Amino acid sequence: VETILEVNNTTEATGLTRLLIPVSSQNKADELCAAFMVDPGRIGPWQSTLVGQICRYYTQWSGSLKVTFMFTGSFMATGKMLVAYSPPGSAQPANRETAMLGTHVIWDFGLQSSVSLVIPWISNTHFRTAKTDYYTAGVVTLWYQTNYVVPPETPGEAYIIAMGAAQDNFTLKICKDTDEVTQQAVLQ
Amino acid sequence: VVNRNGVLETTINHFFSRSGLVGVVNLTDGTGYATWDIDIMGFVQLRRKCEMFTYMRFNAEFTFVTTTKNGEARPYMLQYMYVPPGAPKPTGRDAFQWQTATNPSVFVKLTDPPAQVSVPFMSPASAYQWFYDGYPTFGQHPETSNTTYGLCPNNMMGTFAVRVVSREASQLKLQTRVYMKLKHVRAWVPRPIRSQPYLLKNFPNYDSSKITNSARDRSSIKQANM
Amino acid sequence: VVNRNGVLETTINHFFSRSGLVGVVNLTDGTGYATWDIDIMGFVQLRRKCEMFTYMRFNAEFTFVTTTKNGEARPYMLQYMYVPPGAPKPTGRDAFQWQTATNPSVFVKLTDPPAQVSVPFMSPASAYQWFYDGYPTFGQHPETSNTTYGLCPNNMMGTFAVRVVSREASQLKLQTRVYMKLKHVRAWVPRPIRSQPYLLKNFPNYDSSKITNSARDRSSIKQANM
Amino acid sequence: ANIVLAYGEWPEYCPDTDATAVDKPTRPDVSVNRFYTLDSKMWQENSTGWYWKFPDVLNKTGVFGQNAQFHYLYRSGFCLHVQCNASKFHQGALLVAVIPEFVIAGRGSNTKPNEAPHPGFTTTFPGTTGATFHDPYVLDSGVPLSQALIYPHQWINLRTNNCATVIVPYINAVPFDSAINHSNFGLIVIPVSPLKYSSGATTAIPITITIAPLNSEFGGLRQAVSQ
Amino acid sequence: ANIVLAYGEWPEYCPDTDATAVDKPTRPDVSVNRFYTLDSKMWQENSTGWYWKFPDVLNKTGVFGQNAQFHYLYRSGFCLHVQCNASKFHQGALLVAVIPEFVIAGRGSNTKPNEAPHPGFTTTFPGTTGATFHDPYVLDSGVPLSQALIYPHQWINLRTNNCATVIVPYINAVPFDSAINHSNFGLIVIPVSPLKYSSGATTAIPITITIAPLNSEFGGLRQAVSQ
Repeated sequence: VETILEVNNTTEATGLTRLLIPVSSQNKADELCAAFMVDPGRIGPWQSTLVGQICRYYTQWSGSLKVTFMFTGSFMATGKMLVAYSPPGSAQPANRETAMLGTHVIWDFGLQSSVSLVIPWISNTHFRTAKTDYYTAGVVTLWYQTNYVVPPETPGEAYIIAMGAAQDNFTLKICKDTDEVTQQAVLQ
Repeated sequence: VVNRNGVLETTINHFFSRSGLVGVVNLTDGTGYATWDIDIMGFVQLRRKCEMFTYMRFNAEFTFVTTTKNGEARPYMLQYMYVPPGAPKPTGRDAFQWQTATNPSVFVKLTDPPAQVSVPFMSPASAYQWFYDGYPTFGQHPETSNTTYGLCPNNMMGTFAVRVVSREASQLKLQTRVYMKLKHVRAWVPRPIRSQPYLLKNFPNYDSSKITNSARDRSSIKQANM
Repeated sequence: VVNRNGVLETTINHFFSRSGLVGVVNLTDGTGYATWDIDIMGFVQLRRKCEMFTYMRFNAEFTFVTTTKNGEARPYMLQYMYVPPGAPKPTGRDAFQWQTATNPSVFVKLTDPPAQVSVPFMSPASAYQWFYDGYPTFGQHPETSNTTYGLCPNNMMGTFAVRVVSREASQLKLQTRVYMKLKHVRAWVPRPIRSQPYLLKNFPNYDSSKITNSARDRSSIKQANM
Repeated sequence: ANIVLAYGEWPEYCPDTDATAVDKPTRPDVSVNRFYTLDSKMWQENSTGWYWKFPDVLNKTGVFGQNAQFHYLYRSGFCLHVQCNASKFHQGALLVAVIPEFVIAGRGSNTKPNEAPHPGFTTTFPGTTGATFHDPYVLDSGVPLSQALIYPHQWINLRTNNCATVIVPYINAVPFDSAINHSNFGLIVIPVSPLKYSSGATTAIPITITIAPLNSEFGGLRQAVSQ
Repeated sequence: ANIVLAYGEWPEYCPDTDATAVDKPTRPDVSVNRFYTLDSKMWQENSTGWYWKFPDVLNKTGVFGQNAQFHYLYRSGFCLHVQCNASKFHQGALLVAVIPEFVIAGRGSNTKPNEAPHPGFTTTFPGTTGATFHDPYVLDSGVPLSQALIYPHQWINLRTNNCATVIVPYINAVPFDSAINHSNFGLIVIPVSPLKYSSGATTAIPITITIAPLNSEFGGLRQAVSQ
């Protein structure tokens, strides 16, 4: 089941704004919007989703993942984005020319509001361990493909909501106690 | 790709069938008996797992592990009694309740392996539910000191009493830990898994002045550190 | 000559199916708990046997034998917990980790027979390998203080914690020995059996300034003494 | 002489029922499955031996190297050919062997792992030029040389032959692997019997290595990383 | 809108009966047959147009580039996708066309070929960034723009669509060719109708190009040369 990612997990954002990725008009071209790690049990955005919470109850995971992006703006605004998954091997890509060499989707705004990116499980072992170096699966990046274009008398800022989930081939291995509860006394 | 990975570990029964700490009862034997109200949302590890669903129906297995303050295991006899709702509660170490004639009981030594019994589904409703939105009474429901807003009277299952079977005071400080395992489980209506720290055993209260973020903060949205 | 001598004893399964000392954990209970990183190349007798092959896949059986300093066997309760990678590590003798609700645990008395459990093949790869020629990371790999050249992250299997289940400090100095037996074994790529003395648990280092000959010296090549 | 098939198995593509990562791999198969020649080594009267860690010797040469450092997952087998010739009046012998998972050991007497010596990166992953043996007797790893005949191997006996060829499949615990982080096997050449001749004979004896990566598969395409 | 199949023909591998060079070609086919995105161009109120010479735009990017500059002979088809979007209150139109053998003409009035002006190398083979038109009206070649509809082409009319896609096969007089010396075709984008909007509308309109080299063949493997 798809569930929202806390991609804006910074100090400035608090409350619901932690779930909104801002998108405005640029003037420097090929700019980067967002980036995050694709390990579901790692600390970060995935900590706010259901599949991440369940993966925190197990030691090893396998299979593909899915991230859906939903654009929220006026009917009149439009644009294009490049959503790129890059398998491990180097730091996060520094430009769209490097980022487009991996797996990616080009997404334009229209009647359909959302797009889907499938992270396809490119690994060497049949399983990966949720931070138990030889793991981590790569990085997802989101770049301006063309721009955010709007007519006059319309706000120049809009938002995008990301929603993460597992796939048909997903599976988990070795149950364990999670690390998101705390004990100090006996009444709670 | 002809995948053969295995998904049997992900079922509800295998997720819930493992003993976990449920209760701790302290006895002084200096009163001579101890009692415990059976309620299993006192420890957070099992509570978080059980509150991922709205309705849950299962049988249980209860294990009792009793020790002393220093940890010794001197040979004594203990009586474990289960007192269902309505039945009289024991009043002394020698009262007439301890001659259990209809109530179930287990006599066990401190030197014996931990005691283990089986318990069925005992609710007047069709399932145990951890979330009950309402009050168990027609009334006025005052707006200042409310309480009784999450009673769920379908979940009240009696008490557990423990005593030292002896002629007189044994001067033993005992501590018995109660571990519960769920068997033959069914569940309904999954819910979000709690992110806020627990504060009360029977209420879902959280500190509003101190809300914890569901994701750890990172420096910028353009990095991948946190 | 019609030979009937028997060769069944020479198989891999019969060669590897015998318990051997794998770990020793010391507890003071003066902290109140002890931990051990599961890694079985700490003792040379099993290490030499296991390193005759490159790849090995098996199930295991773990036996725990706990005693005191003087060797007495006073009756106490101990908790053995297995903490897989990622799970929180216990922080005190009474912390919230010890109410194991998803983790496996064994409660056992010091007066009981040694505890014995079964363990499956738990590696994300297809086999355990003792020799991994490479680094588990893209980077610079400095040329002075290298390390991380033989990590083999496919072999990291969590920790083992042991505590005394008691109200307070028991003042017991305990020592628990962990013996492992291999079952249902398969092996690949035999290698030379080590001739040099071992120096480190996780590295194949040897003393180059003191190399031992693989055969004992004799006076002349024309005698047959050594 | 003959040709050694390591463990009696030919190299092959990773089949169904044995793969985990789900995407179409690339198979160049003509521009990567070919013979590459390295620069040779001068065999002298006191040479100790040389080794090459193999999924990095070709990691920077040709279309194979470009594929290896563009893709994240790799898998293939190899064909190894070592050449060394001398006259009929020369004498010597070389052992050529393939060691899967050839982990190089540090040389020192420090019993505390925190400050124990370790080989540097180049000594572990020499590249195209290889490295020379410090202690051939203990195989630079604490295990004897005499038992290296358990590995697939050949001898170059100067009175018998002048070539050594080994065909080796893919050996690993996972179907695919990273070619920048893991060296699947090493190739060792050691002169157990020293080189001898007489005055007037050629003193410059070279030893050359030629390799062919059969049945090459790459996957997980992204940007080019080599370190 | 729709998709234009140039001359109504799909790209394909060079068949029997049509080949001349005798050796096995390489077909990577997954790491070269993919979509590459270039850096975009700022469409302004007086932009004249841009062009890209195609068997050199990708000549330095990725596994395709490595194959192209390692092999001496090349052959493939292409899929071209130009993107440009604006609001519903913007207006304009762009012609996107594919010109086989797009030879750029020198601009000058010298009638003696010895001292006549000629385009420099970069203007002829711009690479990944392209070049801008000096005289879009005469197509920078002495032939009119109006008749460029004879070539396979599409329009981006801002009130109708925002993408233009052309699928083009291999056009040449020889089955194989050198990708460093010959550019088989060029891609031109020209705003015949200027871009107009009103105050408060976005002034930054980008134009982006994405290409996919279908059915890639390379042959004549040697060292890597790129000039």
